Amino acid sequence: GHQQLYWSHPRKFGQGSRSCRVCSNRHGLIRKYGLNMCRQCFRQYAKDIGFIKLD
Amino acid sequence: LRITTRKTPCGEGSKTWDRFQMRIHKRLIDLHSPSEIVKQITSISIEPGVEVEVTIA
Amino acid sequence: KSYTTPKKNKHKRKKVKLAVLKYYKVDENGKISRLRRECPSDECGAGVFMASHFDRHYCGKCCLTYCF
Amino acid sequence: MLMPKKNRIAIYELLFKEGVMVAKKDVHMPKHPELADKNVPNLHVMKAMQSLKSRGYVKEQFAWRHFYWYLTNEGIQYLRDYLHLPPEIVPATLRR
Amino acid sequence: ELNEFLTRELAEDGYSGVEVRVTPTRTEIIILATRTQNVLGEKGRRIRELTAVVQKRFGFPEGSVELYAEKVATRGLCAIAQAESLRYKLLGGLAVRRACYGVLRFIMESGA
RNA sequence: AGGAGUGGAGCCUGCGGCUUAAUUUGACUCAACACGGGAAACCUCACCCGGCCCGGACACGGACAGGAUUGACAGAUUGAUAGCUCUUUCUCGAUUCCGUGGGUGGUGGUGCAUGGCCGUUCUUAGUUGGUGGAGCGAUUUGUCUGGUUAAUUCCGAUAACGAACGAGACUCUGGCAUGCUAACUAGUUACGCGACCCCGGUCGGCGUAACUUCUUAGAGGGACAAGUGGCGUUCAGCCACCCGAGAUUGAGCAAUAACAGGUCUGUGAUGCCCUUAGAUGUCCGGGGCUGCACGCGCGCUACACUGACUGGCUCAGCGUGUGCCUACCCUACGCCGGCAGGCGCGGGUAACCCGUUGAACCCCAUUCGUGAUGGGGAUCGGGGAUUGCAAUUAUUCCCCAUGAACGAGGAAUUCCCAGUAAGUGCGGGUCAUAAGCUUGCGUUGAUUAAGUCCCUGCCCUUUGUACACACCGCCCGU
RNA sequence: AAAAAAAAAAAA
Ligand SMILES: [Zn+2]
Repeated sequence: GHQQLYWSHPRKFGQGSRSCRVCSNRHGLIRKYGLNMCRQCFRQYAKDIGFIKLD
Repeated sequence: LRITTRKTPCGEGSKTWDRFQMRIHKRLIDLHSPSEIVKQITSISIEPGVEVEVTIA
Repeated sequence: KSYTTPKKNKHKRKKVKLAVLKYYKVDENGKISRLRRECPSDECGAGVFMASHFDRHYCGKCCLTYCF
Repeated sequence: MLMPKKNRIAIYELLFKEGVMVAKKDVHMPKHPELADKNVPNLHVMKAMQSLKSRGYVKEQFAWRHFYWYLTNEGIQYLRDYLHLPPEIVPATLRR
Repeated sequence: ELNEFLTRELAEDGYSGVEVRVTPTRTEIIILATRTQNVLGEKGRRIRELTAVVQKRFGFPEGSVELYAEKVATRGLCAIAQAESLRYKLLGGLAVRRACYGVLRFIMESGA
């Protein structure tokens, strides 16, 4: 069955359980404070979050 | 909330970083008053800057 | 395209004719006489028949095998 | 495109009540979150609305991970023709 | 997400910015746009269906959001609105030099 | 002048080369080589071998409910209970099958088409108008002979005055106000009770009258070369000293102009090329990115007695902590086991619970005795636990055996002026299992110097030019 | 028996 063989690798764990919420790429993720979103889009939209240049 | 990320989107160049923080200040006042004054305080002075939460023990 | 490895063709279901006229038996009387046993389950309807194999009759969407 | 009939007319009647829906881009998701009352997919849903895009009844915006669809008045009269309703009930977007 | 949504939506309607306000049962948001007659659409249809989109996508109890419309003062003193103005001018197809001098003269006549 | 070193030995990682069906590719002096947040068991994946599904939206033309096709069963069949085929069609009823255009998709090629982002020139101190003056004009002065500072930072010589950018100026943290405004989610002091010793002593033992003295954090100020003496056009400014908390704490942004610098492998940022059902898309299974005569670069451990081992004493701060998709949170207490670990038992959506975070180093008392040794723990065998569907090409840890090289490393080369280097330990990212990497925190805490242009680079003035695509230039003769 | 051709083509 294709419909039962289509989900044979569970995504309970591993790097495949999450992806970027903007560019949808599975690299450079930020799991800290539940951002779940890649670093380059983090730099692009960091000013809109409220994140500031202070240090 | 300190988050340190890189600078280069690629992997070429000088190894430089960047720093992100906020200042988050917490204030509480305890009051020996009935709930009607609490609802009047909640209804009055509504601004998008600071949120109001009330609890009773 | 045609590569080194030959491609197995898909299941071409041959168009059979007079199949819907092959369910019941035509006689002088108007009564019905089907050659396929009925489906007593609730997954497939009362008008749903079985298959006609050599040894055992098989459901459709029920995917249930009733042996003898 | 071996997709059933009753789920699509359920999508169409929930479209006729309100002409906008949202759907996240996830092929590996067997259940719609808002339409949890009955078993519906998501990939067949977004393929149906991009077929409506190919027909020219809605317009498409994709922001981060969600596809966005907007109902037109020509799409409204297409819904009236397909569902065969008399012109006396209107989707709630036009109402006050 | 809301800022990127409204930036993608009101590309040609002169989007300037939005403000977010939090209030129980009155979670209202106000969009500031240069073209007031085009954000509403036809008798305020467009603002209500954008309200429906953000209501059914973000997720609230219904009736808890009331979007408003307002025209921002000093339209020339907004760098964003001049950027979509320049994009609207150059998408039709003109010379970059004369359009750049026109927008520079508009900024200098705006009081900057 | 020094300190720590690297390069030497073993070990981890990357690159080249070789090998491989595949060992995927970018990145080759600063300005690539523990880089892509790239610690790859499966997804990652872009690489190889293998098999299905369409995710061909669709416009037209052949077919239409009488059937256009998916979903499967004794059994050959890989790899699977993918019917993918083959025995058999009821089952889905117009959702469609086929030919052409068209469309979609691509971690496919092109960063030398690019946008955007970042690095480098350079964080050096360097640019530019207005007016006036000189020159027929291009142009020049303002921007400078000189003195000073980290600084085109100032003084001053002076057809130059008046201004801007960069630096400074600005922001954040620390240094302290026994002042001010306030703390039962932080405590202090008095009083009462309780426990022990001999009349007083200790209690982070218990409870309730004031308070900010610790901590916490708001408003303010202090520091400005303020004063004295010396040097100096007695100017700018520098040095020594006194009172005073501090007489140079550190970080962010960082001007004009420019690189054929890197990123189409961050993006549904994107032009062109190639391909698209028998797929350079997608799904699933296995293997491979790790592979080994060899060469290079980041790092870890030691080459011992200023040390190793065994017990006791005693000291912190950044932090983090139960999830939309999601299910992976931090733990005290009480038993079992040497141990890693196993089972119950509460707290915390957080100054309350972990936690007074009883950290390491160091200190005290033995053992060791210059011997590749009780240093060093590479290599190797067996057993036992947890995570996960799966640990072989050891995931990780624990226990016992195994004890190699290594006696302070040639040429060469890197980083560094005060809580600094260095020796330690603790957090965050990586994370189902998880640090030899990186970013921070904290303990202890130095030697040397207040300079130079010798080396190595950068910048400026003058000078010469037959150069202006500008020495990678122009140009002579056989 | 190997080459590279340097020119970007107003100032609405
Ligand atoms: Zn049946």
